[PDB]
Amino acid sequence: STGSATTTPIDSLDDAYITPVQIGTPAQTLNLDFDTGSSDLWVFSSETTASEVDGQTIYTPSKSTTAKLLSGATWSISYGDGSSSSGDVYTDTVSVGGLTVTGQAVESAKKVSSSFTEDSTIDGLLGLAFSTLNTVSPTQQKTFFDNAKASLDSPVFTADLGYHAPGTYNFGFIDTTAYTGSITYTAVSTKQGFWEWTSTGYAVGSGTFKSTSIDGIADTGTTLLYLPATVVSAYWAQVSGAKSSSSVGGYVFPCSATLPSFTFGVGSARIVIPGDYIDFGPISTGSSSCFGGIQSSAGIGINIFGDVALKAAFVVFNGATTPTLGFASK
Repeated sequence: STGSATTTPIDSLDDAYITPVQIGTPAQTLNLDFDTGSSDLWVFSSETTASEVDGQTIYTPSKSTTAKLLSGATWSISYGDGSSSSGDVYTDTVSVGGLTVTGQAVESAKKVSSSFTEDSTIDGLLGLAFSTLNTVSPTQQKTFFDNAKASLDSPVFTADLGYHAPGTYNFGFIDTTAYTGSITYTAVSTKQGFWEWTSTGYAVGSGTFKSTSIDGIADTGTTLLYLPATVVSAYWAQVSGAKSSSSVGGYVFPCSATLPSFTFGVGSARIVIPGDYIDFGPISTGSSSCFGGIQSSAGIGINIFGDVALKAAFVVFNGATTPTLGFASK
């Protein structure tokens, strides 16, 4: 089997991407944030605290003929940005882009933190990291991908995120028309439950490539590119007037600037992030200070190749017995 679904930016800044997901019978379509940095499929639901729902589409398991309470199971998750959610668990039929899994754990939110409530466009998350991170207790549950894997033509999914435009998540096949040149594959460590890999270095604008190992995670659920402070300082030093602002919470730059590109290494290959991808616009409406899309990972504890980096590439998440990551230009 295979599946193919379009993923769409939630706003003009590509803060996140939503992908329609069919849950239950008859289908209830929710727009989920596919997140390769976590491993829970959770949804706004008929059980969600009413005051914590503000425009989201909800899953109502009582209206699904295939829903079954997973008795005794609870979940609770906290994300790197400080947001969180928790609740109980049903199993139900879940389909993404024509690919159907029966018996998928669908985690129903009883509580969500304010950042979720305030984002009316995201109806939940679909985790695509390794199932060892799944938070369901006392019986850990598998991700949608893990459940689908054995039925897929090839044990892979791909992320092809657009810049200010829709893109695609494919399951079970590599669309050889969706990228240019070759795909370069690189080793993954699953020791922390993430798609963790080592970049071979970086360049700023037209500058020389610095060969240096940068361990980080491929994370579709994180907006920005978080790298070591040395790397990030070298980037922003090439933008006149750019500075790190403790008050704002990172590097800002004059909105009048033209941003240089940023290149990262994948083995001997190079992925170029255009400067425009690094612009996240005014810090507040009408401000001439703009927020940078490359930020320091210091105090996160991990480097994160988020959407800013991934949307510059066609990315293969290879879930074969020995997992790997592939990157191509597009």
